[PDB]
Parts: sequence; C-alpha cells; structure tokens
Amino acid sequence: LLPMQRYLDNGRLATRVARATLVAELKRSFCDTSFFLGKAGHRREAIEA
Amino acid sequence: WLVDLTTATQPSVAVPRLTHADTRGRPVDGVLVTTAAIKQRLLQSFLKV
Repeated sequence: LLPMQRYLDNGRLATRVARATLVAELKRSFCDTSFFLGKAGHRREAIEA
Repeated sequence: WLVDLTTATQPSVAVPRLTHADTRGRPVDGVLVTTAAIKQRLLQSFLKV
C-alpha cells in the first residue's frame, strides 16, 4: 500500500506504463520491507519512520 | 543544504498587508512546500518546531 498510495497520490495513470512501474516497484517494496520489525528491529528511527 | 534552500533567492518586496507571523513572534518569510515523505524525515531528525 505504500507504493500503492503514492501511485494514488498521483492522480492515477491509465497509461499502462505507470501500471507497470507500479507493479515492478510494488514487488520490490514487498521483498524489501515485509517483515520490517525484527529485520530492522534494532534500528531505532527506522521503526519510528 | 537546507541553509542553501533558505537564503538563495533574493526577497522581492516588503508588502504591508500580508503579515504571516509566528504566535507572538517574528513575521514569516519562507514557504518550503515539500512532499509528505520528506516532511517525515526533516522534521523527524533534522529540524525543530
């Protein structure tokens, strides 16, 4: 939803490229921070963020 | 770097009727419209209120 709302904090883009730049970055933000606490649990100020 | 965004541009004109000021404080002079994600970074760990 963090890549999803920033796509919808654009207007929304039916150009189908920004559909695709959504998805290939939608899959990237998930692979990075799904399990964020415990993966970044000791990092203070990232859990604050 | 924020002290280069602040104090790069020359001030235009002393307009009298526009007086945005602090609460019992000095008149305001800058704007700094940012995005919502950068607001949660500068105000988090670089600036005061």
